[PDB]
Amino acid sequence: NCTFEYVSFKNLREFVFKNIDGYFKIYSKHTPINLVRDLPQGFSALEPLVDLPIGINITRFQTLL
Amino acid sequence: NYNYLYRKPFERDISTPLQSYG
Repeated sequence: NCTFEYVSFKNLREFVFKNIDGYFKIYSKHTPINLVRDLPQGFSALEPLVDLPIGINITRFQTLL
Repeated sequence: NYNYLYRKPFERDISTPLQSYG
């Protein structure tokens, strides 16, 4: 246990989380928005941030606030 | 020595049920 550690509407924050060969990749983008309802019909790509050799079998997730 | 033991690419799991050397 405890085998790894790392440290470092008006806005939309976007992510992608994916696991390949035990490496876990996070992409991101932040933007202003003007549409009140939900995800705006437009286009803007996400850059990579993080790429971790965690080696775990991820099958579920949850969100914190 | 008995400390060494065994059972996707670069996957890991230490949960256990396990074999070992001598």
